[PDB]
Amino acid sequence: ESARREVESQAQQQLERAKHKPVAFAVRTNVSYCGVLDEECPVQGSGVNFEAKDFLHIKEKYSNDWWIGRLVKEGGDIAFIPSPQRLESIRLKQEQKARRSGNPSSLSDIGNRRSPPPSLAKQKQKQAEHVPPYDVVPSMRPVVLVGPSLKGYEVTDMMQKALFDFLKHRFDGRISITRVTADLSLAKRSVLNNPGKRTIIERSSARSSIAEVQSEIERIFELAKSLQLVVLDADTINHPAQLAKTSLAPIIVFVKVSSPKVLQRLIRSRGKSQMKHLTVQMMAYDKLVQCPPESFDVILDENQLEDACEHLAEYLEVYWRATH
Amino acid sequence: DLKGYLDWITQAED
Repeated sequence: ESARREVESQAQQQLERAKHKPVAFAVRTNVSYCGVLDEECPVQGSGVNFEAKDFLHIKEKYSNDWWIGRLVKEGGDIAFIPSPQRLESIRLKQEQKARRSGNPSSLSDIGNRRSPPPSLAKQKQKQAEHVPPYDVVPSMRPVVLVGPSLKGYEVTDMMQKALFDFLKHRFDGRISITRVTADLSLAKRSVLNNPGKRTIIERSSARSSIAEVQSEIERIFELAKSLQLVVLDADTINHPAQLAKTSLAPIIVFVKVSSPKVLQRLIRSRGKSQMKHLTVQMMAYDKLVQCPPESFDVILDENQLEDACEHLAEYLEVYWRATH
Repeated sequence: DLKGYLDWITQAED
């Protein structure tokens, strides 16, 4: 059959034609699969071996079955990533190799109860949660700083503003800094079809701040579409788990202190105003440090300003370089 | 530890 060879050649030519075009968007993969093993790929032998919690950069459109993407890792070449429909099809194919999928067990009972598979055995049911196989995530993961005390208070304010100023000075002309006054912890996606479309209905949620939260969500999305690095100065995040399940899922940068005694002496050197909230700051620091480090993306145990600043510097540099 | 943190909260914004 010359048709398969001809379509392979056409797809390849389109690949090197669009290799140097701007990227459209990006998504995240929450399932582990290999794009080289499947026989439905337009190009065979050039699949991507992505795993759970992986990111790809989609530039153009191919069909309702496959897309063209790029590996976020440094040196990643071109690859094909299946469409959400194709991913659902391969997920269904994953569990069809078993003896049974529905209710009728194969415990030495064959020929008596045929039990044809009902709708409960298919994907039509199980719609209570329906976690999407592909999520519309921002192209770049935003940079946020967490700890070691509450946001909006002195100790965290200085200890994060120093690093923000360092990043602004070192990345001049290629980075943008913005502050998100509105809340960001309620970045949900499957609450309702349209919660509070108009603000004049005077409903319970019409007069609330959900509209501002959503508007800031699309603002962050379109800002990340620009491919320019942007850090967040929002002072409404205080725990990795608050925004870990949301769509944004920012890069959590955790700064830590060896013992609470050092922090106690630090606030002891500030004044009585921070001494008043010393108790709540210690409580929040203890709660934040009880969390295992793997929840946070990067860790900063360095005592000195330089080591931490330059460390986040090469981390951001390699994140920028690997993306391109 | 305090030596690297006392200046951290001093020359950053204060």
